[PDB]
Amino acid sequence: MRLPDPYTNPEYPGLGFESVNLVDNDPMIRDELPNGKVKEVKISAQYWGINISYPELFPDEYAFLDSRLLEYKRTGDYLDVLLPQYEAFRVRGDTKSVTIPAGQKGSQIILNTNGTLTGQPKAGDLFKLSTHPKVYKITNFSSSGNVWNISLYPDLFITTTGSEKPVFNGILFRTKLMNGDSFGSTLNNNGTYSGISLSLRESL
Amino acid sequence: MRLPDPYTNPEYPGLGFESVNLVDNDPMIRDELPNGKVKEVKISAQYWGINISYPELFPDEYAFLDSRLLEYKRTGDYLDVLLPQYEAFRVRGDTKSVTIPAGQKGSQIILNTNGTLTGQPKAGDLFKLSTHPKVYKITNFSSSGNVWNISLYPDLFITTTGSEKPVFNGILFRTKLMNGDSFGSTLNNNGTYSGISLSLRESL
Amino acid sequence: MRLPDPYTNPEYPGLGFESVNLVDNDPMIRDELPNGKVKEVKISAQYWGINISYPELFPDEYAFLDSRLLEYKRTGDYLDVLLPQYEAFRVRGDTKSVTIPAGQKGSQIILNTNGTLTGQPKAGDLFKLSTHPKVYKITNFSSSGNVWNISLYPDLFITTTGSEKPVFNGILFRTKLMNGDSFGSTLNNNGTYSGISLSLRESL
Amino acid sequence: STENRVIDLVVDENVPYGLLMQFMDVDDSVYPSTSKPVDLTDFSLRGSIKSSLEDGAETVASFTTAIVDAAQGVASISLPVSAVTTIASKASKERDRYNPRQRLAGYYDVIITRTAVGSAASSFRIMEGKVYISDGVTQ
Amino acid sequence: STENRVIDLVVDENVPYGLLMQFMDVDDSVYPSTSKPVDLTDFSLRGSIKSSLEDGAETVASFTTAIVDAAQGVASISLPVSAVTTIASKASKERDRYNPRQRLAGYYDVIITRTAVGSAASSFRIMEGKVYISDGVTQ
Amino acid sequence: MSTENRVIDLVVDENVPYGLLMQFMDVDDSVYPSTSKPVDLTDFSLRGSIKSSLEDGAETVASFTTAIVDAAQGVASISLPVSAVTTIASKASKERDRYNPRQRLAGYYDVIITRTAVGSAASSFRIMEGKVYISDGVTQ
Amino acid sequence: MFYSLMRESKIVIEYDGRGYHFDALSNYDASTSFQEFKTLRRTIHNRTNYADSIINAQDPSSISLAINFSTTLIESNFFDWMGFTREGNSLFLPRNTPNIEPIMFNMYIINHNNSCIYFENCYVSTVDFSLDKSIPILNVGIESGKFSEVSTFRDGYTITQGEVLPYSAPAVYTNSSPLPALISASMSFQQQCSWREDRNIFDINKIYTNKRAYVNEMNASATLAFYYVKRLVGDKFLNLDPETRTPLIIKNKYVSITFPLARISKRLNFSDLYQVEYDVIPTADSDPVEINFFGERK
Amino acid sequence: MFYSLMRESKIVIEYDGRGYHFDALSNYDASTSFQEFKTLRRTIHNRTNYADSIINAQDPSSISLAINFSTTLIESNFFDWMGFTREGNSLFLPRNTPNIEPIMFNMYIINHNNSCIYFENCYVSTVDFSLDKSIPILNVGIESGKFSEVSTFRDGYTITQGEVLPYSAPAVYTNSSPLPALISASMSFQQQCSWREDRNIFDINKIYTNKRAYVNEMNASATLAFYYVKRLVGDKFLNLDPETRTPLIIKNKYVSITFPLARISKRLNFSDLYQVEYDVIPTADSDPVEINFFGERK
Repeated sequence: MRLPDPYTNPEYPGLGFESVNLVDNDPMIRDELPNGKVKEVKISAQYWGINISYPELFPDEYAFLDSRLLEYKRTGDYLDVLLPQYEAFRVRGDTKSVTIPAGQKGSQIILNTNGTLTGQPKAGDLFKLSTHPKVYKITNFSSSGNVWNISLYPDLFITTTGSEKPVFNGILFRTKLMNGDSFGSTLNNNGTYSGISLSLRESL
Repeated sequence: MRLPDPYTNPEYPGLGFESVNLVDNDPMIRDELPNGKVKEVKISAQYWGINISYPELFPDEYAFLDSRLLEYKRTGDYLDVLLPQYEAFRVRGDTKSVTIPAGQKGSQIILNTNGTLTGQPKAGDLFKLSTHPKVYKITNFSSSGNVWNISLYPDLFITTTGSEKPVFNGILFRTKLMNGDSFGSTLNNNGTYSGISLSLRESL
Repeated sequence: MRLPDPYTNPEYPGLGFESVNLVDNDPMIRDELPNGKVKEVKISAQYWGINISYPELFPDEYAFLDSRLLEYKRTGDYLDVLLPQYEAFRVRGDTKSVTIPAGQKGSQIILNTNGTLTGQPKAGDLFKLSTHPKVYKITNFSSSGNVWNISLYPDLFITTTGSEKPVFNGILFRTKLMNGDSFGSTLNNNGTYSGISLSLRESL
Repeated sequence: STENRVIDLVVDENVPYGLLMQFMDVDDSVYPSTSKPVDLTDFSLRGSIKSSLEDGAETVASFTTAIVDAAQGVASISLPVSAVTTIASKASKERDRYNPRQRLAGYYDVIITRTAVGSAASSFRIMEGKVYISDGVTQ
Repeated sequence: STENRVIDLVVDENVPYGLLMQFMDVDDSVYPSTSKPVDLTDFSLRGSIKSSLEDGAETVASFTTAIVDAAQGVASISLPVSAVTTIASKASKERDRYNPRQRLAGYYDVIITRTAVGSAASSFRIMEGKVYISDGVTQ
Repeated sequence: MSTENRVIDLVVDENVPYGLLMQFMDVDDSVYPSTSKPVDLTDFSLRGSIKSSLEDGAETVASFTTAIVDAAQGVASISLPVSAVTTIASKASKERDRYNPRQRLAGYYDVIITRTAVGSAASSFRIMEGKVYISDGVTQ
Repeated sequence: MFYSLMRESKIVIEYDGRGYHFDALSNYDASTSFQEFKTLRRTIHNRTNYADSIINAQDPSSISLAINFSTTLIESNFFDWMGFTREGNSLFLPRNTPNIEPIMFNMYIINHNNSCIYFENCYVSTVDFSLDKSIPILNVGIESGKFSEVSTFRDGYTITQGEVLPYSAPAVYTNSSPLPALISASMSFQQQCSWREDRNIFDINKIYTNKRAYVNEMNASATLAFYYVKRLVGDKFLNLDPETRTPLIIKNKYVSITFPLARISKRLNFSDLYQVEYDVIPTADSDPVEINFFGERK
Repeated sequence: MFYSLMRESKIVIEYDGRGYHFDALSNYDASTSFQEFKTLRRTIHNRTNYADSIINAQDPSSISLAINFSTTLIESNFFDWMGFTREGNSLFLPRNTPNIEPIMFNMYIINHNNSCIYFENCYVSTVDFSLDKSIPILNVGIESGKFSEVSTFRDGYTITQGEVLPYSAPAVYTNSSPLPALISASMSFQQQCSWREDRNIFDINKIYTNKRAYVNEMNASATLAFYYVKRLVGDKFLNLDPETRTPLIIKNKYVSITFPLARISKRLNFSDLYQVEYDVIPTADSDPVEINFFGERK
C-alpha cells in the first residue's frame, strides 16, 4: 500500500512531505579500550528510518490521509514511501535479461548487464533486488565492460539465487508505521488539523 | 449522561470545544526482530481517547459545566460526548428497517437497507452499532444496490446477532474522565475561567 | 478566623485575590483492564483545595496580612476563605424552621422547606450544613412542593441527626494553610513585598 | 442603555396600523439579565398624534390602546385605517431625506398609568418621537 | 411596513414575469434553523403599479396575484406578458449611460389581507420599491 | 445581483462559424453544498436574436440557430453559421477596442427559453444577455 | 516600444465565469515579487563571498483598490465575496463564518496592446470606507497567491459600475434620536484569512505559489468621531461612560450600516475643540450587522 | 448646545485642600480612555464572529502642561510635589527618595457652563525646561488614575500665577569660569513612579481605577549643547575627555540649577559648525542638586 503523496494525489497538496528524515539505524556494540583503539561489533540488522512531517491539513486532506492510515491499520499491510530526491532516472532498459550470479552473500553485487541497460548508476543512489524488500544504497560502482560491480551499504540480507533482478528506478520503502499505538491529531477551532507526524520504520 | 455543549444548551455558547484531539489507542505486543522484520500482536482492546479544550468560560457557563461534571462524578455513570466535526448528516432516513445479518465478526460488515437510506457514508466517517457502545471508523465503502459493505478500523467487538441497527448520525462516545483526581479551575481578574480542559477516554 | 479580603478590609486593596484556584481533590484508585473497561475505587475523602495569588504588597498591607497569618499560626485556628463568585443570594428566609429528616448518609439531601424559604437554589452553587464544616456543591435540584431534593458532589460526610440546618449564603471554607513550613516574602528595594502565595486546603 | 424613549413610527398609507409592545423588566445585577416581564394590572395607555409641539396644536389623531395578555406583559397600540387616512390628509408635502416615501405627519407620545393601584396616579410617559406617513401605491 | 427592506423589481421585456414569496415564521431561540412555513389559507395579496409617488398618478399595471400552495407558505406575485408590454410602453426613456438596459416604470406595493370569518381587516404591506424594465431585442 | 448573474459577453470570431455549447444543471446549494443534477430539457425550446441597438426600431443583424443536442442531461447549443458571422462583421462598428484591437462592437443579444408543454406551465425566461463583439481576422 | 500607463488600464474581476469590470476606480496599487532562499556557505576551507540563492516561491501579492460608490451597486459584491449573506440589497454579517476557506476569484489588470497581469486565487480581506464631509470611497484589499502574464483576458463590457452617487451628509442615530456634532464616521469590515503554506520536498527546483487559505475571523467595526457636546449639567444621554448594549445606525442617503446592539467605548481628546471618539463593535448576542445599499430613491 | 473650547478653560490643581489655579498656561494636552477585555470564543461548534468585550478598567490618563515662569513662583510647587525638599526658595534633590509612594493630588479642568473633568490620584512624573534663546517654559507631565465628570469644582481665585518673567540669556559656569559658546541648555527632572495594578476577582463586573503607586527612582539631568571651541593647541580646559567630578551651574537671572559635583560626557558632531554636547548628571557622593527660583532682583 502506497502512502499518499502529491505524485498520485496532487489534489491534496497538504499531503506533501514538508521534511523527510532518512535515519541510518545500524545498532553496534562499540567498546573503547584504554590503549586508544576503538572496537565495534555488529550483530543486529540495519533498517532505514523515515520520519515524515506535515503542515496544517484541511478536512478533506486529513480525511483522505486518515482513511488510508486506518486502512493500513485494518489490513495490517505495509506502507510504501517514495522519496522524490532519490528518483533520478539513470539506468534505463529491461531488467529481465540481466543476470546475477548466485551465491553472493557479502556486501557487493556483481551482475552481467548483457548490454541491455543504458547509463550507469551513480554512487549514493538507491538500489534494490526484485525478490527482497530491503533497500540498498550504492556506495561505489565500477564497470568493466558489461559486468557491473555495485557496492551496497547494508550487507546483503539474502543470498542471491540467480533469479533476482536489480531494480534501480521506482524504489519504495516497505515501511511499517511506528508510534501508531498513540496516534492522534488535534482539530483547531479554525477547521484545520495540526500535529500530524509519521514515524516510519523499514519492516522488511 | 450527556456532556453539555452548544447543541444541547445553546444559551451557553462558551461551551463547545476550542480544540478536540481524537487519539487512537491500540495497545500492541510489538517486537523488533533481529532480521529487520517487525512483528506486532493485537491483544488489548482499542479505545478512542478524546482531549477537549475549552475557551474562556464565564462564571455561569462554568457553573453549569462543573455542575454537570460533578453530577457525573456523583452518580458514577458514563459521560457521553458528541464530536461536532463528525456530525455531517450524510445519511438521511430511519434505520429501524435496516437489517444486519447475524454471525459477522471482524472488520467487514454487511447490512441491507431494504431501499430506505439516502446518502452514501464516505470513508473517515463514524459508525456505531445500536446495542454495543463501541464507536468505529469507516475506512472503505462499497455498495451493490441496496446492500452496503462497510469496513471498520476496529474489529467488531461483538458478533452481530441479527438485531443490531446501524447508527450513522448522533454518535456518542461512552467515555470516562481522566482528570477527575485533581481538577482545578482558575478565576482571573477579568472574570473568566481560563484553561479549562478535559482528558476523556472511551470506556469499553 | 477570616482571611483578610477587600470585603472586611477595603482599605488594603492589595489583599484582594488576584486569582483563585478551586482544586477538586478526590483521590481514587483507577485501574484500566486490557478489555477496555476502566474501573475506579474511592476510599479517601474529597477536600477542596484553594490557591490564592497576590500582587505587589505595600508595607501596611503586608503588615496586616502577616499579622493575621502569624495570629493563625499562633492560635492554631482555621482560616476562613470567602469566594465572591459563589455569593449569589438566591435562597432567602429563615433556615431554622426548615427540617431535615435524619438518617441521610448518601449523596443527597431531602429537606422540607415548610414554605419558609423564598427562591430556589441553582445547580453548581455552594451548599453547607450548619453542624459540619464541609462545603458541598449542588449538582442537581428538583422541587416538588415544599420538599427539596438537593444533590451534592461530596458524599455526605455526616449522617443527618435531624437537627442540621441548611446554609446557602455566607458560606466559608474552613481551610488550613499549607506550605506554611517554609513561608516567606521577599522585600524589594522599592519598598514593596513580592512573592506571596497562599496554598490552602479544606481541613474540615 | 440610558434612555431610548425616542423612536419614530412609520405608518403606511391605505393600510391599518398596529404595534405590539412586549413590555419587559430587565435587571443586570446577575450577568444573564433577568427576563422578568412586568405584570399589566391597573394599566392604561393614552396617546395622541398632534402636529407640532406648540400649544393649541390641532389633534391629528388619537391612538387606540389595547391591553391583552396582562400576565406576560405584552400590549398593543393601534388605530383604524380611517385614522390612518385622517393622518395622511394633514401630512406635510415635504418628504424625508433618507426615504422619499415618508412625510412628517406630527408628534406623539404614549403615557402609562396606574389608577389607584395603591391610591396613586403613577402615570409616566413610555415613548415619544415623530409619526411618518409612507405614501402607498395600491390605492 | 418595511422601510429598510425596499427591493426594486426587474421585469424582462417580452417575457412573462414571475416572483414567488415564502411566508415562513422562525423561532431560533430553542435551536438554530427552527422555521415553520406559515399557513396562507384565506389570505389574498394584491398590488398595483403607478407612474408617480403621489395622489392622482396614472396606474400602469396591477399584478395578477395568486396563492400557489395553501398551508405551505408559497405565495406568488406576477403579471402576464401583455402587462409587461404595457409597462415597457409606459416606462420612461431616460436611459442610463452605463446601464442602458434598465428604465424606470413606476412604483409598486402589495398588501396581504385576511378575510376570515370571526376576524377583521388584517391588511399589511410586505413589498415596496420601484419597477425597472430591462430592454429586450429577441422579442 | 439583480441582473448581474445572467449576463455574459460573446465574441464571435470573423470567418469562423461560431458555436456556443450550453449545459443546464440544477445546482442545490442552500440545502447542502456540492449537489447538482441536470435539467430535463425536453420541450424546453430556445430562441435568440441580435440587434444593433436597444431602441424601439433596431435592425435584426442575426439570429442564433439554437438546437437541443441532448434532450436529457440538460445540454443545449446556440450557434450561427459563417454567413451570419460575416453579416455581423460587416454590420459592426468601426471603432476598435483599445485593450484588444481585434474586437469591435456588433450589438446586443438576448436568449429566451420557452418550455411549452402539455402541462399548463408555458413559462418563459431570459437566461442570457449582454453585448456581441466581432473579432477581426486575416486568414479569410 | 509599449509603455504601461496606470491611467490607461482596466481592472476586471473574474468570478463564477463572469467578468466584473470595476469602473469608477479612483486609484489602485499592486506589486509582484518572488521569494528567495539565499545562504552563504562560508567554510574554514573556503571563506567564500558568493551566495547560493535560488528562487523557489512567489510572494503573495497585496492589491488595494479604491472604488467610488455607483448607482448599479456592483461594489456590494465585495461584501458578497468577502462572506456576507445577501437578502435583497442588504448584506448581513453572519453569526458564524460560513466556510473554512474564503471565496476565491481571479483578477485581471488589462492594458493596451494585449498586455495583462493575471492575479489568481484572490480573496477580499479588507473593506473600509469613511463617511465624512468628502465623497465616500471604499478601499478594498485583496491578497493573491499566483500572478502571471497572459496575452488574452476577460473584459467586462456589460457588467460595469454606473455613475458615481452624489454626495450626501452622514448621520448617526440611536434608534431614532440623532447624535449631535458628527465629524467623521469610519466603517471597517475584514475577513482576516491566512495562507496555508504547503511547500514540500516535491516542490524542490520549482516555483511555489500559495493556493489555499482559511478564515481566522470576520468582523464589523466602526470608529465614530464627535465633538464633546453636553446639553445639561450631569447629562445622562451624552457622557463618557461605556455603553454595553445600544442600538446604533450610521445612516446615509445611499447606505446604512446597522448595529442591532453595539458596544461603545468613548475617548476624549482635549484638543482645540474637545472631541470624543467612539469605538463601535457588535455585542456577543447582537443580531447580524446590516449593510444596506440604496441606489436611488432608497 | 455647549461646545468645549480649549482656549476657554481653566486648570486648577487641588492639593491639601487649596486650589492652585495655574494661569500663564501656554498649552496643555490630555486624554481619557477605558481598558477592555475582548476575546473571541471561536469553537468547532460555532465559529463565531462576535467578540465578548467588557469594559472593566480605566486606562490611566497622561496629562501634559506647558507653564510659563511667573513672578509668584507657584510653578516651583511642581518640584515640591514631585519630591524635592524645600529651604526658602531653593529646591533640593534629596540623597534618598523620602517616601515609597509619591505625593498625590487632584486636578480640575474647568470650562464654561459648570462643565469639568476631574482627574484624581495624580502625581508629577516629569518636569523639563530648556534654557535657550527663546522664552523658557517647563513642560510638566502628570499621570492620573481616575477621571470623572463633575458639576461643581474648585476654582483658584486667589492662588494664581503672576506676570511671566522677562527673558534673560542663560549662562553655564564651572565654579566662576564661564563656559564659552553656549547654544541650548536643557534640564530634566523626573519621578519615575509605577502604578501598582491590584485588579482582583472582587472587582469583577466593576470598573477598576488605579489608586496607589510607588517611586522607582528620582533623578536630575541636563543636556548642554556648545560649539566646539578651543583657545589653545592641546588645550586642557576645553577638550573631549570625560570629567568624573566637576562643579557645574546652569545659571539665569531668575533660575539657577546647581550640580555640586557633576559627571560630564562629551559628544562631538561634525556639522556645519562643530558642536559638542554634554551629558551632565550628579555624581554618586555629590551634594543635593540645587534649583533656585528668583522672582525679581534675585
